[PDB]
Amino acid sequence: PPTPHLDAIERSLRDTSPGLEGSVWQRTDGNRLDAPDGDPAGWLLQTPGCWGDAGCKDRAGTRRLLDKMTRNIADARHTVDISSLAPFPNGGFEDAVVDGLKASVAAGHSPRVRILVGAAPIYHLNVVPSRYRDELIGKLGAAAGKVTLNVASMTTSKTSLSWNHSKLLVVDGKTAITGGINTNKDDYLDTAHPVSDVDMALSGPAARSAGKYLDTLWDWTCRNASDPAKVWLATSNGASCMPSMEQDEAGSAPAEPTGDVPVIAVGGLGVGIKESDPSSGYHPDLPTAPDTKCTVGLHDNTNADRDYDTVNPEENALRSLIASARSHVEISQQDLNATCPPLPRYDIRTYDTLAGKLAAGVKVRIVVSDPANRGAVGSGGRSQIKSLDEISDTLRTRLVALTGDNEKASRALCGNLQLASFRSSDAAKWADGKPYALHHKLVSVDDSAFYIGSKNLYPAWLQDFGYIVESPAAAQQLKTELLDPEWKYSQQAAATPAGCP
Repeated sequence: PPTPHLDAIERSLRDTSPGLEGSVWQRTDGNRLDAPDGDPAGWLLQTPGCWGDAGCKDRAGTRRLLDKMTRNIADARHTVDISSLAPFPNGGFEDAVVDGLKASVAAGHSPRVRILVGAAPIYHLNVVPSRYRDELIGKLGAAAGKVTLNVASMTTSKTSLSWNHSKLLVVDGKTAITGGINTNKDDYLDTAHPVSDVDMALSGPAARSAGKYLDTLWDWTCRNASDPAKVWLATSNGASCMPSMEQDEAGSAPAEPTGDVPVIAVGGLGVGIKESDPSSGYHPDLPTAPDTKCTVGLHDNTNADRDYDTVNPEENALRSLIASARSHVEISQQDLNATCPPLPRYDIRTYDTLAGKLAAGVKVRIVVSDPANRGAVGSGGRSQIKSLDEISDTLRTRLVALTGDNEKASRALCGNLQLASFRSSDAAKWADGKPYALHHKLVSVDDSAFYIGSKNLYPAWLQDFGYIVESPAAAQQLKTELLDPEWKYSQQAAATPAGCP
């Protein structure tokens, strides 16, 4: 089957990051979207799972996620690989890890386990790696002796604000769950106003790709444990750090196919792991038109650093994904814009790509977290804009840089853009009083190809990861289970840009 969208993205990645192919990004064939029996769209893991249910009393989506995480870990024979934003997995997420590992050990196995979290310089870790390890060992009981733990918290750049933001659970290098969902008790589980989020589950070669990505992070992490300012590390049973757990598990034989889905795994190394891809001949003309509303204090890695692109293929993968749209693009995000300063307000190439689509008559929908969501720098669901106008005005500006006419700009913008704040029911706010918050990092194109992962479209220089799938069948499921419902309710909070009927 043809894969025109993957092909274009692959061209972009091989131009940007040829040396990172097979570690930080990889295209594979023969994957399977991992859905349970009798639930074919079940590979798509939404939380809390309450479309058109303002009460959201049951939260079946959350229960399904935790259930699936537990089952995947229960099935482990050799390796369990977990990454997240700090804190270390707690509440029901930790229960899933403990229960799964206990089952694995009960089934005769001695799993190796890596648990990696990223921490901002201003973030204080309450439960540090040694204490988290001890806590797990306690919960594991007699099984602890059979489980090899590596637990670490990391920060790769203090000045360039870089640390792990990827959200992965990879088992035996053959199943993978990834997406926007942080294993954080207080965002999804113990709360009356749960954040809306999306993960996906797959099996096959692309799971190994995810594993190879975590090996790249742990190679750095293990080496830089020599600097406690950057890395805090704790192991159990006197075990060594395990930089290449996934490669050891992979061995020499190729990953076996589990289905027929083609996938590009793609991530990024942020700042402070690797300065550039030395084999890259990537040579872009980086944007000349600077944001007329803000100036970055920090060096702009998003908009003005060639080297950063070469070790962050995910940035260009998202841009080329959007650029591959021939009919329509849906963007579902926490934010399209970042708080500026210290970060650039937006990714210029992304916005220019979008403007290009609008001008060409390609339908563009952007749904973001309601600006009413003001949280601290670290929290999921918060908004980094005061009004949806900050998105449409920027598109208008870029449209004007493109068409040379503001009337031309208006016809493109007003005729082809849908722009709204996220809603999941007819209710505007939870019974909580608090507004609905969106944590998606999702892009879907032509109901054919889509990204689900941890990489936000708003500027951030973190280590992130995600999958891009090309499958009309799978994208149909995404449309039905997530995108059509999102718009059914969110259109009630749609924006009408300035200069539009």
